[PDB]
Amino acid sequence: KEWQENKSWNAHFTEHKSQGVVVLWNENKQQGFTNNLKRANQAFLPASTFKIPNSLIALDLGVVKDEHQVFKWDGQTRDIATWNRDHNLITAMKYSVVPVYQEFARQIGEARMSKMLHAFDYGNEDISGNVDSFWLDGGIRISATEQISFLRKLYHNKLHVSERSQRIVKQAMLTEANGDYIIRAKTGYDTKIGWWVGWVELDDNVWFFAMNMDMPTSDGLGLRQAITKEVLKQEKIIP
Amino acid sequence: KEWQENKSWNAHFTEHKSQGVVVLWNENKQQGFTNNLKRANQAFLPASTFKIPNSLIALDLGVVKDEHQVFKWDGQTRDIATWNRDHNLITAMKYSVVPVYQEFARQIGEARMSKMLHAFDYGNEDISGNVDSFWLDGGIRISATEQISFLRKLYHNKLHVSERSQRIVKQAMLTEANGDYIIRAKTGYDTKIGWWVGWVELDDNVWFFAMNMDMPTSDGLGLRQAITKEVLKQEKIIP
Ligand SMILES: *C(=O)N1C[C@H](NOS(=O)(=O)O)CC[C@H]1C(=O)NOCCN
Ligand SMILES: *C(=O)N1C[C@H](NOS(=O)(=O)O)CC[C@H]1C(=O)NOCCN
Ligand SMILES: [Cl-]
Ligand SMILES: [Cl-]
Ligand SMILES: [Cl-]
Repeated sequence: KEWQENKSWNAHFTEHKSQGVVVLWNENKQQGFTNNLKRANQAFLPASTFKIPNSLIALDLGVVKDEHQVFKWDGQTRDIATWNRDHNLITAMKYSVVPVYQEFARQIGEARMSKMLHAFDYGNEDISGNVDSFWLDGGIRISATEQISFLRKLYHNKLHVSERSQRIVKQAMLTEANGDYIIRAKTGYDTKIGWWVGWVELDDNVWFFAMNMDMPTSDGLGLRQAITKEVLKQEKIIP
Repeated sequence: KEWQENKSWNAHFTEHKSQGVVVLWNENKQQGFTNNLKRANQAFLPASTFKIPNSLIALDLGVVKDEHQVFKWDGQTRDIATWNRDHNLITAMKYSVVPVYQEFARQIGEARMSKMLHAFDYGNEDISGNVDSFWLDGGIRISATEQISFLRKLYHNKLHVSERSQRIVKQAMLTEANGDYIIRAKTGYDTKIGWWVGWVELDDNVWFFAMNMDMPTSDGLGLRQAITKEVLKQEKIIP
């Protein structure tokens, strides 16, 4: 009753010839829902979804002074045009500019990064690999339910960082807002798995979500949000 | 070249046999634009846009502890259905719930309300009339350009309240968010005059805006955003 399985959601993966898990948390009702209880606990590389805790650490250690501080383009031309320009934290999260956050990581350092993830209870708290790439190709792993447990602490300012830090990152996670709802979320792609994790704010409740799916090619990345919104629409969380 | 008149925007008021003013401020270029220099500097009752400074003062004085504190419906049935329910700061601003804010004002009190509005350099800084209604039927007045100045201070956290108070109110002002822009803004109506004030966040710039227009009946209230958005589209600030 605290966790329920709804296999009817699998049709949202089936219709797109894909496979994955959607995990929802109803905060008011303290209830979880997923299409696959097993895969909901499978831990994967966080990839770009690691920008949430990475932002928190860089803000709270003073590696990032605020959301307007500019991090200049390094002049290296990269495959994603939006990366080859100056960014602040907000645009850095919106375009998921990895090189910005790799520099963040180097400045944090191994010891403090590892110490902070333990304080966050984040995933398997393993940073083996390059200090500036372990969340792309090192030891760190996190499941969808783990993502939800981390996002809920952030929502309630219960992470061991300043309230200011936590508010700035939730500001930067802002994806969508209209008269019906607000989504604060972050996507990720590790070359094999696609992530979308965040929450949907409503007038009188909040719905946490975390999804991942098999992503053999970059062409289907749009599906991360499509399949999630189909689920939220089936559950009358969004119109 | 600080302020410039663009009378073409009058076509957007003319198109709806209406009259009023749009004022824009290009933050990067420190340059302002309006269709009506005279009306840009004319002072009106702020009405519900006063929820912005009221929220700031309520938070900073501790009348409001955070954005989730609930203010229960007093049971008085009022003409706007969304008012007859419990609200927190986010929903009270979203639904422009005056009784919530009149209670704020009553708890703030005349002496502190006056001192804070003076600290904010807000309008004519005159709170003559009922402490819980002076912004609707009292002696307080503010111009569109004065609105811009106030909002620019809030954006830059330069008001004489805490950084946290300013951040919470900008969160409460969140009106729209998509991949192209964010609008944080507040509407208002005093039964003769309609207001829309706020700003449009872009990747690399912010456009402040304050508009008002003659509002003989409530039926044209959506023109506040419609006419503003026509201007922003014309200036290519939004698609
Ligand atoms: C993080 O997951 N990133 C950065 C960027 N984010 O795109 S998103 O999936 O829309 O958030 C692109 C994908 C990924 C990478 O850094 N890419 O390197 C390996 C994954 N393709
Ligand atoms: C403030 O301007 N208000 C409160 C409420 N907000 O609607 S909005 O204009 O869409 O922000 C209704 C309109 C207005 C009134 O209070 N209306 O009566 C005027 C005297 N209170
Ligand atoms: Cl990253
Ligand atoms: Cl926000
Ligand atoms: Cl009000």
